[PDB]
Amino acid sequence: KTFKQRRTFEQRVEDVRLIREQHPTKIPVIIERYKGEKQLPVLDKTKFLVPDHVNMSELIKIIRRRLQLNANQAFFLLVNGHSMVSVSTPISEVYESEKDEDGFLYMVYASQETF
Amino acid sequence: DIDEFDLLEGDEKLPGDSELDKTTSIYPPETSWEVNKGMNSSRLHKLYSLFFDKSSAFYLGDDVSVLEDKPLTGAYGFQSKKNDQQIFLFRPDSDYVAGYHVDAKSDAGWVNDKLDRRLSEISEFCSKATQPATFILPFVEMPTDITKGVQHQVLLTISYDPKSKQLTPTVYDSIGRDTYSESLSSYFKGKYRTTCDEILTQSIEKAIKSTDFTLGKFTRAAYNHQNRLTEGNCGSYTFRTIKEVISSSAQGTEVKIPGSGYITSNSYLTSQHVQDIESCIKYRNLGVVDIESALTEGKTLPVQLSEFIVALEDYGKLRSQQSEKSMLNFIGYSKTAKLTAVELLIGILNDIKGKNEISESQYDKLVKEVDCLMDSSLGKLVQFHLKNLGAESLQKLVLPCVKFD
Repeated sequence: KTFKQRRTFEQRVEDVRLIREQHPTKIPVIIERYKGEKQLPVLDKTKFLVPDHVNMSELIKIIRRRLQLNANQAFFLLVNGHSMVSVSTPISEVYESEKDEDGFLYMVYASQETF
Repeated sequence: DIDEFDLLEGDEKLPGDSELDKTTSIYPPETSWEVNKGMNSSRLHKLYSLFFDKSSAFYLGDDVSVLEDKPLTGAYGFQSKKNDQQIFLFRPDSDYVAGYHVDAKSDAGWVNDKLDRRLSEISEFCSKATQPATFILPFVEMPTDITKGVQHQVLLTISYDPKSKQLTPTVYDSIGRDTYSESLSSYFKGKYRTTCDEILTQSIEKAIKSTDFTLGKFTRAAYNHQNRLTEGNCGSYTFRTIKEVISSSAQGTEVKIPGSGYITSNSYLTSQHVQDIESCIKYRNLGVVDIESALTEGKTLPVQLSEFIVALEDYGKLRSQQSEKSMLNFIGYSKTAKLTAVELLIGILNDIKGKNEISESQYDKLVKEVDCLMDSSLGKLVQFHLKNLGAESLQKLVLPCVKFD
């Protein structure tokens, strides 16, 4: 069901290997919902494209926008199994940090910080 | 873009001007309040949060535990740790009101329908009670045949002993100023009503009349005759007396009172007690559900960062709204300096709450404003929250959250 199951590693690798410079700037991101997350809506479009100078803040803002709720209920974005103590990090440095072997930067979201 | 959600809402919401007498869901910080400024049912209810705080002068947790059930509507149940005594504290209600006529020739006046409803419910609970119980209801009494009447704080207690099936009313009354008039007293040449005792006792008898119960001696226990108090203070005495009644009832001792057993009024309502009351009302932001939570589970309510923010918004609103006498050869910070510091701090705290992060120049600005944040009334507010948030200071509060460079 997750994007790694729907696209093979090879397929993913050629997705990343070029959508990369038909938006040379941009960085590819798969945002999915935590499987055991009972309290949050499932937004569907998995594959996202983001501008680089952008920090995690704004990304959290837009995902908080397509999720239709009010900024006043807990939202957290984890990157791999790992995530920010700093929301001011540009998505570029985050990308160079936590990117997957297939070239996509993976993120999962929840109303809680659980394991 | 710049502002996304710097919005102060949800738990950072400060109620608006027109929501001022209409909001029962939340008791907001009133940062200019003082004991002298009086009570209403919302402040009283707010004060109830002190009972299970182990650091409060009002802590009950040694005397009572919480009732396992909720047998009495509108009331918080408690079981004595030293007794078989169950103790019920009615949640304060603005409709608990009795009017009386000052003129003895007129009738005794009236009791609000909700108060009479409560008396009936107490009676119906007693008819089924297998255990000695105490019921504590705060209320107010007012003269209805004079103009310019004052609503006078007062407290009702009823005990029920199932063995003798006896039900004993008592009213604790902290005497306020002008709760009596020599002019009236002289004009009526002594037949004069200064209290709701007549209609209230009639009410209680009307409530128990169909049952097996005997009515005990009705007592009005009055205190602070001359310690001559504003109406305002009397509410604080009421709260103190709620405390005394609960403890005395759980220890099964006579309720002791200024003028009977207490040597002075401020040995009773103590400067520590006053600071507790004042700090609760001025500096805290508390839900009704949170208070019901505390009282029904028997636990403290820890101060939350959002309360610090909301308190700051209230101090800010008050000073920006008003126009002070602007005086001369002035030692200390100007209004403008203080409001700039408050606004800075609100922004920083809200950034910490939402983003869990603070820019280093932000921290630098804060550091520049800290002395002004620490000064006078504002200083007392900040110090309350620093203390209860477990921080030695603004710097040491904010600093784990700053991103350097």
